[PDB]
Amino acid sequence: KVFGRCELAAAMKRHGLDNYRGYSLGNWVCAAKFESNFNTQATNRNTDGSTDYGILQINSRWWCNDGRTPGSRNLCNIPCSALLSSDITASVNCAKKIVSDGNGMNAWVAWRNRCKGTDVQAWIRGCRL
Ligand SMILES: [Cl-]
Ligand SMILES: [Cl-]
Ligand SMILES: [Cl-]
Ligand SMILES: [Cl-]
Ligand SMILES: [Cl-]
Ligand code: NA
Repeated sequence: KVFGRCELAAAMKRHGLDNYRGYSLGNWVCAAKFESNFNTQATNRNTDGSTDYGILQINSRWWCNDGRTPGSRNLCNIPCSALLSSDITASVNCAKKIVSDGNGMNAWVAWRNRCKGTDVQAWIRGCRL
């Protein structure tokens, strides 16, 4: 599923991401924009052989099982395919674990390089929330 901007903001809020770990909703929407262009089915292979999955590009090296990332962990206790569903619950719940892990939203490279410090409230502007 390819979400619209305000549609994703609403779903993230319903799933408890707004202000989670202190990160306002616009941070999460901006991260999803630059990680996946709001496409739940996005996948991208990393040089190390791991793969990123879903709207927040969560990596099989630590967070989910894809069966093809040797030596990796599965800390969200999910198949990586769960991160591709049109329902964002699994991606949100796993993101909550990631952002609690120590480095906050810096875990998302696109967030650090493209969202951090910017006017992230623009990503929720106009949305009925
Ligand atoms: Cl947009
Ligand atoms: Cl915001
Ligand atoms: Cl594996
Ligand atoms: Cl959803
Ligand atoms: Cl933080
Ligand atoms: Na894994």
